[PDB]
Amino acid sequence: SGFRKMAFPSGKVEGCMVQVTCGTTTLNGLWLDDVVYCPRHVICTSEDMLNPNYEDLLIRKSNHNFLVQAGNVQLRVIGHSMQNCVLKLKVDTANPKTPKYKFVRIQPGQTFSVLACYNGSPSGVYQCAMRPNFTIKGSFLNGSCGSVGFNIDYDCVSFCYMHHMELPTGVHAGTDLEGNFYGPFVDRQTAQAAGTDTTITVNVLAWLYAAVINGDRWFLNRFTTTLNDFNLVAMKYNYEPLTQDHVDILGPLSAQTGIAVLDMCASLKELLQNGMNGRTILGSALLEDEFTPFDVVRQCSGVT
Amino acid sequence: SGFRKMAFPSGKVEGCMVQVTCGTTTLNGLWLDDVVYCPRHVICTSEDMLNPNYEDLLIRKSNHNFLVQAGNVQLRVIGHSMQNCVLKLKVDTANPKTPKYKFVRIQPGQTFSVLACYNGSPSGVYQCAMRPNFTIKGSFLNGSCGSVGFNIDYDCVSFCYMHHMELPTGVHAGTDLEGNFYGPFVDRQTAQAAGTDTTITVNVLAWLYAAVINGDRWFLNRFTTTLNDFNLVAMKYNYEPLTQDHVDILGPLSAQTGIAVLDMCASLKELLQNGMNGRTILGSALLEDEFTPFDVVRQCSGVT
Ligand SMILES: Cc1ccncc1NC(=O)C[C@H]1C[C@@H]2C[C@@H]2C1
Ligand SMILES: Cc1ccncc1NC(=O)C[C@H]1C[C@@H]2C[C@@H]2C1
Repeated sequence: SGFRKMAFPSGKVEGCMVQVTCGTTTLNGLWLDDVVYCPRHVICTSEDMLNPNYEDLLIRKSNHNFLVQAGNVQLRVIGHSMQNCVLKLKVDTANPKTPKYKFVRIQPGQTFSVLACYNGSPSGVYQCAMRPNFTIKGSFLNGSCGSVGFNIDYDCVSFCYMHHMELPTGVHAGTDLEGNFYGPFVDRQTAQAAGTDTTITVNVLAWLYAAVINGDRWFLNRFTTTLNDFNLVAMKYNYEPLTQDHVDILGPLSAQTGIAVLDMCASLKELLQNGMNGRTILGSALLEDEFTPFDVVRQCSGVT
Repeated sequence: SGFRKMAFPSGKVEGCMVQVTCGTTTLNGLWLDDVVYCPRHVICTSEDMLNPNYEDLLIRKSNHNFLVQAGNVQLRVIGHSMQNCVLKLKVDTANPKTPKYKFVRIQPGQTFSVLACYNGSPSGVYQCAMRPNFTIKGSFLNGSCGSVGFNIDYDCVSFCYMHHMELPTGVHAGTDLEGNFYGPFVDRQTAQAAGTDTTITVNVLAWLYAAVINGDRWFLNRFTTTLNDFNLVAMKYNYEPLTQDHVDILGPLSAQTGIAVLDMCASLKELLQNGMNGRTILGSALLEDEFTPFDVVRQCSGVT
């Protein structure tokens, strides 16, 4: 009973957080095996950040300029390389707390947990979604760079995000663990505007299924619709187009509740056209889009 | 930038979760030092649960009837006692992962993180608040009993909640770590109705301060009010009465933003009387009450 914005247990990721200092800049690093991963902008000063040439800036840096601290102990840096927008610092010791892990580049609409850190130390954990404009609506202050986004499948941590930037609008930008930014963002102190933040339609539908499962049924109507009819409405309300792929992954939720996917789309259509009328769904007065169909199944079944 | 419903890092609590089985019932236990804490209803069968006499039921249980498993290894039970509604199972081994900890009984309106578990294993972490009717709006399925609520002050874990029940309305009831239930609930399969779930006024004000800090200012008005005037409005909208104590703890937020507490109360008053008019505050279309003034300060400053 009850449905909550739930994050993965953060322990496996806490054991990987370290503090990386280069010159006067301190941010977070992710220590897995004998490698520490961090944003390459750790090598920048405030003047460098305007238009930095990272290859040129990295020439003046040696292994001994990167100070890596795990807890209160210093790690010895025996190598350093730049991969896209991340620096990989080879240390002489494998992290004894290295969990089983993968590096995955997620698609927009996918959710993940963020372990927000400062000075290599965790401050908190929350659940995020890669927005369709490739930004994330996080909670990050100066010093949080290098904090990571992840998912967990039983014992394997899939790292998907590393925090790098705060856009002038207060939304966040970052890379996968190979250093490639999500979206068109560049690691530079230049105004970069975000594109349209559309609603993740499949996630809203998954959350309407979670609501039916947990007792909130007022929004269920006597109507049905078609993919094409629904999508005309979704385009009007800046909702992502729904595909047969999205319908397919909603199948187990559709089967559990006995509510066909297209019927739920018609409920969503009326919710878009008429609003909530001062009512709530799962304690929210708006349509929640940061639960994937997989998150709903996991939470509603108790996967550990 | 950005404000999120953030939970504490869960690692220190994950290292304490174990599985407790008694007869055919399996739930979660909290292993701290050489003691495992769990709900006493682990000794009940489905027939016992209607009107259980726990003292009588515990007479038929010996140390060897309580199966405690931490990971894949079995803990030896050398003692067992009942304290209010929790069982304390003395084991022969201190938990090597025991963090620094305290047991605290929280007041309504206070927030905490829940590490939801099944079979001694973590499934996820979310942020909760002890409602003014002493229930929590969690996300718990059968097998989640024994999951705990906690806060963290640097390295010390303050355990405040242990999950015991799901009321017939889908809201949750439980105890502090001394086994005393929050509210009037009893650990029995009897319909127990909850009282009025009032809104935590001080928390809503703290969240309006978080919104001003993060850029959402549309709700700021040209008005002020008094404690007595505000409270007449708060009573009408089932909001908890605001006291000078609540005003005092909002002081650092009032000082940071330069917005007097009574001015913010007048903004809240107009929000209650006029609604949001289809607008949002920190991505919410309703007034969020599960951030304490302390949570806002912590998040907005980056406390780790
Ligand atoms: C100030 C802050 C708050 C939260 N998250 C991140 C930041 N930092 C930045 O955005 C700095 C950017 C500019 C320079 C190339 C690097 C990234
Ligand atoms: C079924 C479920 C789901 C989520 N959280 C808890 C539960 N379990 C119960 O409520 C059983 C109660 C009755 C018996 C005396 C014990 C507590």
